[PDB]
Amino acid sequence: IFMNDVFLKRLTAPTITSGGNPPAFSLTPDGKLTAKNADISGSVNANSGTLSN
Amino acid sequence: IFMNDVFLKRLTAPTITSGGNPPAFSLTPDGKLTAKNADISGSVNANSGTLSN
Amino acid sequence: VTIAENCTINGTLRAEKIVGDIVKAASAAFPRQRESSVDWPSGTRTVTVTDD
Repeated sequence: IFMNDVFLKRLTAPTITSGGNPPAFSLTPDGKLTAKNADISGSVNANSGTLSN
Repeated sequence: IFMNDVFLKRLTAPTITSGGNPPAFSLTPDGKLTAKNADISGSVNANSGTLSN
Repeated sequence: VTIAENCTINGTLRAEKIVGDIVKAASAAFPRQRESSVDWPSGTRTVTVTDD
């Protein structure tokens, strides 16, 4: 199904992709969030972290 | 296209918004993830970080 | 947290244990044995360093 912009109430999708060779952002059923940058206005509560700087 | 609760298998959308001026969360075609809080049960593997506290 | 490169805190760092290249230091005075009005050092001091 190919569509233009769409407005929704609640979506239930296991795989979400930005489209592309190496998608800019992706979400997979194994809980993975892949992105290029993450701007969060509040708190990031994580069990582990691995940052270069 | 306006839809109610819709179930899905795989989505390919380059722009996802929670709707609203000041959108609560958003994923843009450049990979930017904007949110208010992020709870992760595993690892945040980032190339850099900038946290106030 | 595992940081593979520089980490820069611009405020106050409150850490319990530091395992960096800081100095550790301990110090004591020998026990003094005395009679009448004069004392002299005589005794043992034991310094333990843990391999942590």
